[PDB]
Amino acid sequence: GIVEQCCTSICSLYQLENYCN
Amino acid sequence: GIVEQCCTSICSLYQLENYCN
Amino acid sequence: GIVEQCCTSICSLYQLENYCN
Amino acid sequence: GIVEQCCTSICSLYQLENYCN
Amino acid sequence: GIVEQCCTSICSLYQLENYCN
Amino acid sequence: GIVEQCCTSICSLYQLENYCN
Amino acid sequence: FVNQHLCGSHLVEALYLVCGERGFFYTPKT
Amino acid sequence: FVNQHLCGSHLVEALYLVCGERGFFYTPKT
Amino acid sequence: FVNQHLCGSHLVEALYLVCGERGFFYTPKT
Amino acid sequence: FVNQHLCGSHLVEALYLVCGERGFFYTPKT
Amino acid sequence: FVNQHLCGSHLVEALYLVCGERGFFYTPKT
Amino acid sequence: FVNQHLCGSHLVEALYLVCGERGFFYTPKT
Ligand SMILES: [Cl-]
Ligand SMILES: [Cl-]
Ligand SMILES: [Zn+2]
Ligand SMILES: [Zn+2]
Repeated sequence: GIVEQCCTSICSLYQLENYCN
Repeated sequence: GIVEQCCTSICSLYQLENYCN
Repeated sequence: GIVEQCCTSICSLYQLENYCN
Repeated sequence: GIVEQCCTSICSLYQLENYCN
Repeated sequence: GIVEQCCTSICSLYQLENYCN
Repeated sequence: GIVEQCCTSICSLYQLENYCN
Repeated sequence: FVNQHLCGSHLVEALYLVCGERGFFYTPKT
Repeated sequence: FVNQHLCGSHLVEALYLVCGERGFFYTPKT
Repeated sequence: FVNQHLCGSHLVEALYLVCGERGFFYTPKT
Repeated sequence: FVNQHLCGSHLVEALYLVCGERGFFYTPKT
Repeated sequence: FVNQHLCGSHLVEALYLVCGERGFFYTPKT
Repeated sequence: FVNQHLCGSHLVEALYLVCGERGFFYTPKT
């Protein structure tokens, strides 16, 4: 998931934004 | 909510567990 | 400057990019 | 010690509490 | 104590060394 | 540079101070 | 443990500490 | 913006900054 | 995204997030 | 509460949250 | 260096920075 | 003071503490 992706690879702020309420 | 309980007022670590999934 | 724009007032992530090199 | 244990393995909040004054 | 010296008032990094072991 | 040195090896506060404005 | 004021990023850092792998929601609107 | 390498509590900090008053949900695997 | 108050260490953490590898300057005197 | 994997300054953050106004001592090996 | 206000978690992060391996005590009651 | 092992955002925190109101520039390689 995002938690793993950001840590093992990289992720963008745009991907993070998907987790906002 | 959490902001009122823990920032505006004061909360314990136990109360913070209220917001766990 | 940045302190006035983002701390004293309020700024977006886009405005913060103003201070990137 | 606790500093090493928390980092090389895992530790609990209950173990941490032992380091309070 | 440290809170009065460094939070309430203002302290240097050198003064913070006062609280090292 | 300093960013890499602090992370791959070690660095001192005195070296960091060189990056102040 | 104790009771303190936990605000902003400090509040979510505390939620992370407390909840960890369970996950959590931070919903300030409430 | 740039791509991010974020582990542990740094991910939660990033979510906090990105989401602001909307808040967010933190849901790790397992 | 959002607009919030970002002060002190939180401001530079946000600059780090936003700028990353580009680098940034934090110049509070202005 | 969940078990913690805490290195560096993250350990100090955790001690801070856990101990509150009691404060704490940070004593690494060597 | 400088003199600033350092409070709460920021104060203990600064102690960690300054003291490191020596260790430190944070004793707000005093 | 002690020597520092600082990666990522922890370097920016350290620069912030060290430089205070002078501010600083963060300039990673590449
Ligand atoms: Cl604050
Ligand atoms: Cl880390
Ligand atoms: Zn970290
Ligand atoms: Zn803060």
